Amino acid sequence: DAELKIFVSSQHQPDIWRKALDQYEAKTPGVKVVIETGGNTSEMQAQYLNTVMSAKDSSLDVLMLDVIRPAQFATAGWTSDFSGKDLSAYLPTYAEANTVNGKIVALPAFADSMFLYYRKDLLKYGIKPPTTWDELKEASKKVMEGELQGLSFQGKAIEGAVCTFLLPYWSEGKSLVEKLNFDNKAAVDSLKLWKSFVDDGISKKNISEVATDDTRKEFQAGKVLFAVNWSYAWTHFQGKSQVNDKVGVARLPAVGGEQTTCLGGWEFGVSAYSKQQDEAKKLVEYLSSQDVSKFMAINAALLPTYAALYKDADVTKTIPWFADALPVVETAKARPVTPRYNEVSETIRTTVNGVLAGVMTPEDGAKQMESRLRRVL
Repeated sequence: DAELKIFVSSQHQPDIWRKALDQYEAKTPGVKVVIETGGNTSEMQAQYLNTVMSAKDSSLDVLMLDVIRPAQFATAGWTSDFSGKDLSAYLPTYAEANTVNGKIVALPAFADSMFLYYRKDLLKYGIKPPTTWDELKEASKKVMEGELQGLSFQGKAIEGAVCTFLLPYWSEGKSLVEKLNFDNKAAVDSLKLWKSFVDDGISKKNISEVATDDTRKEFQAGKVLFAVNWSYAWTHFQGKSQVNDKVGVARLPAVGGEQTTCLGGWEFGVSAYSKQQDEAKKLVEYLSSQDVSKFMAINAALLPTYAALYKDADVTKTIPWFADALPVVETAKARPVTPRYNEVSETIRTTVNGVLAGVMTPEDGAKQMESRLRRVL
């Protein structure tokens, strides 16, 4: 007999998770689940977990958490581990994303990744989707000379700029955190690459001002040939928008390197202060099961955490473009898994934005980034 309280904020479709929870209660007699959205305002919801975990409040059982937080929350004492848990059935970088001190400390809820959205219509010039940044530059040169921004990416000092820095870093096969493993040449080459788009006229002069939804709105307005963005953008582009039926979805370019993207989306954890550990873990196992991932794809348009569901006929009938998402999500890489992710993110995004704004050079940016990451790690 358990009453389980689960934290799902108002921006994560708690209304659709509620339908999955109703199916769980109908076959799990004696378990009631109640959704806590975190308070009446957006700010209250964003401060909810810090409030009840700092108080060691034992009433919360299950929590949705960002894929960047597993290590921070486990190290803070906020989350329980799932002893002996196998994450091999999920998309491949979930095991790495959720293993902290050799323990599984969260389970996947729904996936996300960056995609290279592109104007399929303009590629008119006989160009196949670019597989390298040099191909993307050549492609942008051909389309722009023929006809409009070549490439929109996030240069504001936000989490998206960390993801931006890491795409060329990962493409060279480098991992920034394994403990800090800083490759100066790869870090300088990443910063120079993003700045080269501005210098070569492929990206606008003020890309340092571009947040995730600025890319989305500008591509949607027909002003962008190539756009880096996440899964939520597609429905905007195909909605009531000036790019209906002119949007392709591809893997992000490589630098002789590898085509990579970022592992995004959200996960579930169990509160370390829950008095109902076993029942809370069983609920998380259900919410992270393939049949629930499938339900959430069909009913909330959330990208599944199992590769097989991108080929499932019921999913692709409901959301055809998920077939085109699969080859991109299979290239995902995990952002640094560290309890000091906040400081690692702040240092990287500050450096990326400062180089793109023209406030510092790539070389001094790598210098500043290595110095600050060494203090944190």
